[PDB]
Amino acid sequence: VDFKMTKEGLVLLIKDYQNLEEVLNAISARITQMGGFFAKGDRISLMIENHNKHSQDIPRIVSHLRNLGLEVSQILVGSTVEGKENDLKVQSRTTVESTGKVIKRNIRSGQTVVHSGDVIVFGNVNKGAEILAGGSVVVFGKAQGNIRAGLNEGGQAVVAALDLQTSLIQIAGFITHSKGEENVPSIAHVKGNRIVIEPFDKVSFE
Amino acid sequence: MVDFKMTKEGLVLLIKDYQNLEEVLNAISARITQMGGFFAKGDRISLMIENHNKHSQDIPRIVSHLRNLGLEVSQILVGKVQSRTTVESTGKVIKRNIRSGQTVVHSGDVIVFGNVNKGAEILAGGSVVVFGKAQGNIRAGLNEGGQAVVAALDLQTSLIQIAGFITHSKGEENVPSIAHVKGNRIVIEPFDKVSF
Repeated sequence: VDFKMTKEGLVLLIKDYQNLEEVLNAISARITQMGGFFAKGDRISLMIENHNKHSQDIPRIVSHLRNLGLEVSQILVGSTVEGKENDLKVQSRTTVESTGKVIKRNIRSGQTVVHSGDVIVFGNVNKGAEILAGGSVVVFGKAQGNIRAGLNEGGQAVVAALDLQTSLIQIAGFITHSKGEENVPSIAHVKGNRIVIEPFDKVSFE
Repeated sequence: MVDFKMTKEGLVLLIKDYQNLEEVLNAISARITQMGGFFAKGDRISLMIENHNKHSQDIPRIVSHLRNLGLEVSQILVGKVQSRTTVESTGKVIKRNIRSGQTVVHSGDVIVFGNVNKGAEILAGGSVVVFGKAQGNIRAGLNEGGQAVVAALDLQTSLIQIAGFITHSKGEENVPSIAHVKGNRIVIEPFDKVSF
């Protein structure tokens, strides 16, 4: 873990790791070393080596950063140059919205909501939108686009909406493209050993 | 001001009237200390607050302070004992119905994938979402404040409190509604026309 000043602005670089607990503590130690340099709303870009192996840790790293006063503006996929780590090779990026546990608006196409806890959206999640939540996700409206929950909580997390028309729903290590009935509040949860979707009135967890 | 007592109801933490919660929590911490190793981490106790109607919105923090100290509140006694309710010791996400005489107490948001029956109550430091029919009494924002919200698939509650505000009005039958603080009162509007 280390901060790099680049052409992309300030970037928190996290090298391939095995213990998330150490990364977070490294981030904290790294921040503390600056002696209160960051301002109330400062934004940073985030880059994790071997991202694919750590994608489910995104919500907790982004939240840990928020709990420290830093807003993650984008997630960068790429790597650093050998003898000039302040120069980045960005093969991909994704914007992150600055939101909290409760979102009182629509999550538009292109936007990505992140949170290590349960996310509650009082509005709709459009087709090109996405949610990465460590916990459960409830959209009090129409849910389209992708919703990935249980990224750090586990298979007990759930995904519900007043109209579960998602292109994809992930819950821990399970995925599915199935959708709920037209205008029928439904809940996507891990039952048996797959993600089952059933109306709110006929749900049966465990 | 604060003392434990063994009764036929089992261990009961008695909280005598107070003007400052911070003082109370400080007293519970000190009392816990006095009891020596009398208590085990799992230990469950009943809670009774004197002028209860005046400290209602403090339950989440008292219950939380006791929990963080190793004591689990199993029921809240009113009054010897006028009324009572079983505290549904659970998690942020409830996957069952909140039955009559049962009370859910949480410091943050509460999400119920079930219903909140008539004699049921929910004390939430944050927002409340009931993915089903909500009938009991829902008290939200007890910690976070006025920006907290209360929502249900069928908002037919006897009472709804949000921070210092209250209201007895309900939402249209079988219409996902949201109660929030707008203007300076609690407003209830369907999901498709909410304006925060």
